[PDB]
Amino acid sequence: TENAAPAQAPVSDRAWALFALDGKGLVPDGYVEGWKTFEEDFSPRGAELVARAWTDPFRLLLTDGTAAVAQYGYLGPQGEYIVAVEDTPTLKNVIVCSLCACTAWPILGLPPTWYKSFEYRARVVREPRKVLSEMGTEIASDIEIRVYDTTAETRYMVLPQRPAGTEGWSQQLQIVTKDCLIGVAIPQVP
Amino acid sequence: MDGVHDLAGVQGFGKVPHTVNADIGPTFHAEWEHLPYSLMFAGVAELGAFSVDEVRYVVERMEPRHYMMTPYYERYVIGVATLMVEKGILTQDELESLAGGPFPLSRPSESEGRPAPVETTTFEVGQRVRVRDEYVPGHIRMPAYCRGRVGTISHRTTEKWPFPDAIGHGRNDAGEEPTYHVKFAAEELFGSDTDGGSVVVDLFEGYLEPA
Ligand SMILES: [Fe+3]
Repeated sequence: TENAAPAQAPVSDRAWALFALDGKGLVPDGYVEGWKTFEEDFSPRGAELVARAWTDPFRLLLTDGTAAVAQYGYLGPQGEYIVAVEDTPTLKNVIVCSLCACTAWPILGLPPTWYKSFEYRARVVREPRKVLSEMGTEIASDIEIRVYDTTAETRYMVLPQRPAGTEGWSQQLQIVTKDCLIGVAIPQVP
Repeated sequence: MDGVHDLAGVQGFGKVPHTVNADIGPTFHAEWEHLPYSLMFAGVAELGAFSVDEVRYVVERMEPRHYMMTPYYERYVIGVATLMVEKGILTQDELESLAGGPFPLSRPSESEGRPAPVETTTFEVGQRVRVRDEYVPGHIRMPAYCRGRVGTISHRTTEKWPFPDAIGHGRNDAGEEPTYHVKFAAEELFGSDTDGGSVVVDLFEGYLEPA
């Protein structure tokens, strides 16, 4: 039939079939298990960087993000050239990869399904205010929205504004969620 | 490549399937999902069989309907598999034998790619640039929404990388270029039909020209 899906084996079967490579000695012992790094090491670390920036005018992070991140030892795959973008009382930053899913893995963690969605990839570049609003984040009309499309090797993190009511908190500050680092959420005080 | 993957600005999609800070569950929602990335790194770092850019391009080369119906991690299973076949490391026969059924792959490339341009300009922060009004059938890291548009330099990278339009096809002539954070007004990109302020695109030097 017209426009129909190609017949395909279950994806689990196709993925494990590809893992053909192992039987040819092309995959080192413990290799994919080692990478499965993804679950434990790559982690929204980004919160630690934000809390440090908030309490240490380190806030180095905005001029040489790579150097700042390297101080914590958090450079890594898909996170080798880092730029932090600062929210201000007149500016809200948001990150996407419209072309695929590019994300600062080591400090944000692997991207979530929603960030990889065609909905986010298509819409946030053109209607970021509506997208954020739908997601539960109301950006005040007096604030400019700036969308960073991750199209090359720069990997971004948002430095969100520090909310009122957190004065004097300990680096407690690390209310900085994955969504805050991507730029779709604002840090919330309980 | 003006493929269906170039989604920025496409209209008609519904709501993003997420509300802020909602539980997104585990990193991997199935036992195979770590494989595409793991096996990509085997190919890139251990075998030296292809670049990360080739992985992006082979996914772009999925038949368009196939791309549109395939979940993210599955696209990379298909892409990495396709590269292993194209590079002569695996055969489709053995993949389908091991899978116990059909394992359709991405379509062959219709472009040999292009070299890094010899003639480019070193731009400075604050300079106005235009995105070269060029059409590239192979891999390119310029989303169509900025083609021929004018914006201002916010950043020039302090590192340089191979030109994707070359290394994405495994060519020997990708050289190295810095990239530029180019800031466009939302209205430069989408006229009156946007609710945004600005959009910053990270563009290779060879995609740009003085305004
Ligand atoms: Fe991406």
